[PDB]
Amino acid sequence: KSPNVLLQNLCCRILGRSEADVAQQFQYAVRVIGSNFAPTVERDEFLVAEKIKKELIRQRREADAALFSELHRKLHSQGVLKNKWSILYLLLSLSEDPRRQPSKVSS
Amino acid sequence: AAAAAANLNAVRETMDVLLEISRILNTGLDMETLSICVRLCEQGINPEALSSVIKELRKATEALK
Amino acid sequence: RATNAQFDSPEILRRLDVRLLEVSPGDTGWDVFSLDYHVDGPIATVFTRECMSHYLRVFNF
Amino acid sequence: LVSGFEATINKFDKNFSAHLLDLLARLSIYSGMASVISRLDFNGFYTERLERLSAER
Amino acid sequence: LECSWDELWNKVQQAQDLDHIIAAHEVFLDTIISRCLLDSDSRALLNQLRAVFDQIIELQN
Repeated sequence: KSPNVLLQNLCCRILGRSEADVAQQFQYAVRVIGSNFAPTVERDEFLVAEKIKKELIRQRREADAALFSELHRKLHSQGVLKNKWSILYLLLSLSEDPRRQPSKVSS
Repeated sequence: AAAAAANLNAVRETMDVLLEISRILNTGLDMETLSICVRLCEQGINPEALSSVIKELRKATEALK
Repeated sequence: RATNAQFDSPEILRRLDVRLLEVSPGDTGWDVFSLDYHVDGPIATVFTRECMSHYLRVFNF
Repeated sequence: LVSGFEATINKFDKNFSAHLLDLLARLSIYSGMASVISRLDFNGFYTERLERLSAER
Repeated sequence: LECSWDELWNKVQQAQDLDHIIAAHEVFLDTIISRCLLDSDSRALLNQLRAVFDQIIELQN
C-alpha cells in the first residue's frame, strides 16, 4: 500500500481510539517512523532464527524448537515477503515469556 | 489471471504461518495487526523503530485509554 | 575460594565456567543460569557437545 | 585568580573525566584481564555516570 | 543418581576399550533422562509440578 494511510491503521489497531479522536499519537508515530524508515542493520534471518532456537531451549519446549524450522522453511518457499528477516526481527523484539505448559497447532 | 490468484493464496498462507510464530512467542499481534506490519515491510521499514512504536502505543492505551 | 573445593585438580576447576543461554525481556535469573563444563582434547570423544545438551536438560530439572 | 586559577582547573577536570570515560569505553570492549578495569575504579566511581548515552533507532 | 552411577562405574571399571566407556556413558545418561521428568509423555507431570512450584511462592506472598 502507501505508508501514510497505512500507519494510521496501526494507530487504529493498537489504540482503541479512532483517527478522528487523537492526533498526538499519529505525530509520535510519524516522529519515529518518518526519518527512521530505512533499516539501519542489513538482513540476516539466520542470526535471529538461531535466537528463537535459544528461546525454545530456554523454555524446554525443544520439541517446538524443531517445529520452528518448518515455519522457517515455508517463509523462504513462498517468497512473497520483501524481507523475511524483518518480520522475524519484529516478532522477537515483541517477545514475552509464555513458559510453563506448551500449546501448538503447527500449521 | 492465474498468478494474480496465486499471490493471494500465498499471502493467506504466509499470514497463517506468521500467526503461529507470533502466538508461540506470546506477542500482542493478531491476524489483523500482523497484516499491517507485513504491508509495512513491503515498502521497507526499520523493524527496530516499529517495535519501539508498538511498545509505546500499547503503554499509551493502558495509561490514556 | 569460600568453599573448600579449591584443593582439587586444576583442570576441573578450569573446566567449569558459567554459560548463559540468552537474554530475554522478562525471565528470572535461575532459568538463565547454567554451568558450561566443556572438555576437549582426546577426552572430547567420550563427551561431545551432544552429551552436554542432554545434560543441560537434566541440570535444568 | 579566577581566570588564571579556577577556570582552567574546571576545564581540566571536565577534560580528564571525559578522557576517563573514553578510555573506559574503549576498555569495555576488552573483556584475569578484566582486572585493569577493576583496578582503575576500585571504589567504583566514574563508571556509573550513565551506562551509555541514550539514542533511538 | 546413585544406582545409575553404580551402573556406570562398574561398566567403566571393566571397560577394555573406549567404546565400552562411550556405550555405557550413554546408557547412564539415558536412564537419568527418563527417571527424571524430561520426556514428552510425562509433560503433564512437569506442568503440574510447575503448579506446585508456583503455590510455594504464592505462600510467601
